[PDB]
Amino acid sequence: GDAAKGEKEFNKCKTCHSIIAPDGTEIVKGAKTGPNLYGVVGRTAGTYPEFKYKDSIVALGASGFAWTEEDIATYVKDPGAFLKEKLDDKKAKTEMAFKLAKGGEDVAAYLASVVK
Ligand code: HEM
Repeated sequence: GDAAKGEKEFNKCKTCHSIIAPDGTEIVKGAKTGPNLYGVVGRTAGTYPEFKYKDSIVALGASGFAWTEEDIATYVKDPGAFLKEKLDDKKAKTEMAFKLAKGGEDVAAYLASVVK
């Protein structure tokens, strides 16, 4: 997708998320009520240290799942529907209460390029 446009679309994510490199460099200074999204491409779902996730997203990483750009793009359009489908569980719940109407792919490409 497009990284430069996804950078501008991350203005919907920064209200709960930041993007902080391991030495502390703040690539995006945002909030702290969602987890750090630096290196989230390729990382096991629900394992970022010192963050209390809801149980479904943890069970999703406990089965082997690591995020990809394409899964980020779909999850961000409707996080609770994503979780219900992958876990095959109607009761799957999510704490991320925000659905991105368009721009999933671009934000996803922007998150992969930020470590690079
Ligand atoms: C399009 C913008 C956003 C993107 C790209 C995004 C991306 C993500 C991703 C990729 C995860 C899973 C992280 C992991 O497994 O470590 C996540 C989790 C989460 N996000 Fe977002 N997020 C966005 C907007 C938001 C907003 C606006 C909020 C708050 C209103 C939010 C709150 C959270 C929370 C609380 C979690 C943990 C989910 C859980 O425990 O169920 N996110 N987000």
